[PDB]
Amino acid sequence: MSGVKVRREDAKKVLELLKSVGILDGKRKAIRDEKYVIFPVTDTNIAKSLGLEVVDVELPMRPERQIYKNLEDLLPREIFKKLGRLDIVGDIAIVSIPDEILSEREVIVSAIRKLYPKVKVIARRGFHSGLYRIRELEVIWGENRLHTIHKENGVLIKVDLSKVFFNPRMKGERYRIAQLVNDGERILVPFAGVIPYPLVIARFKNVEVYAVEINEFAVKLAEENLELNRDRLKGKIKIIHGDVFEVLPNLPNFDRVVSPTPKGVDALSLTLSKAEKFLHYYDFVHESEIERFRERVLEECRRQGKECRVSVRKVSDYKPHVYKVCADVEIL
RNA sequence: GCGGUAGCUCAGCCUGGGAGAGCACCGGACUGAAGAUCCGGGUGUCGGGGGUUCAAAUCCCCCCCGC
Ligand SMILES: Nc1ncnc2c1ncn2[C@@H]1O[C@H](CSCC[C@H](N)C(=O)O)[C@@H](O)[C@H]1O
Repeated sequence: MSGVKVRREDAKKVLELLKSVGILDGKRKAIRDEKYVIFPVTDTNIAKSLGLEVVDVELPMRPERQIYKNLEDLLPREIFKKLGRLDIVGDIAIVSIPDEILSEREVIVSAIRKLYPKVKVIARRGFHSGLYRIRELEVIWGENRLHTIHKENGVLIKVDLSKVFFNPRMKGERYRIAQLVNDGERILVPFAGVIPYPLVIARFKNVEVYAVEINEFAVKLAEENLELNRDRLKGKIKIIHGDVFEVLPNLPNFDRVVSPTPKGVDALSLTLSKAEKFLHYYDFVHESEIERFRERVLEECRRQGKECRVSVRKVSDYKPHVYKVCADVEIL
């Protein structure tokens, strides 16, 4: 808590000098008069070593909204070590609050609302289980609801996280798939959920996309999502309520197939059977098996009489040494 | 009348002086369950131009783009 006195004509030069060495105090705020300007500094010793006049005065603390804080900043060391990455989906804030530390859950709550004020629901995070891949979520703060509208890559996505699968992070993958698509192709997305992949693909390109999903409430909020985005999309989307393994054999074929396969499911043969130009097949593979995974894909390609180039890439960390991966199959 | 800030979603603007958050993305680590977790990295024309000022993301004017 101390300051720098500089002539107003030199105020800017001193300012960026202090930035250059790095002793300007961002927590406080600078006072000025017609004669001089005072800048708060972190260390006076290097201020005088640079040869500046150093003064001790009370400078106003800045509003907290203007102080750069992270989630580690506002939490004791121990329970931050225990946490617990934060993910925000619309109005819901989802975090993994470990079981040892739930008393500081309430302290945790404050931090999140100090970090994100516009969020109305804070929920504790479990795992994905069952066959709709719904994740275990319980609300530790706020409005007792698990549904909200979420913005991603320019689209609106209605999600009730207690009845459907949705992961915000896959936004990255979605944009990238959206970029591989070319205008005019017909695309099939099995296991489409609340159609985030359709909505993003059609958001950035003029295509027709078929979406197949089995969860009836997921098709409900896919409907509502398409209504929500009707004036936003360049392409067209059609939603099919059904089982992929029953629905797909009766559909026509598609330029590109994007299969976010559910954990444990083998849809490689079917989805590849419905593709002529591109298949993007997601799977869960341990690192040391990744190359074998590729051979499996190549095997299936030649079982269908297709000539393909196959490249598999890591998409995300699923569990220790296991990655969510995608096989890009280019059919010739 | 509002809104345009990192790749996405957004704080910061009232009342001028640190380019920030979460996630994405890149690199690395981690044996049973895990759509995880750990460590490192900011990748920016604050839509653009002008004005006031020692100094503009912030205040004023004009232009562009979407409700
Ligand atoms: N046999 C089947 N037919 C159609 N959909 C299925 C299915 N088995 C599971 N699903 C659905 O496929 C989804 C897998 S997770 C959803 C992924 C979605 N594309 C997204 O990125 O959000 C789940 O919603 C699940 O309900």
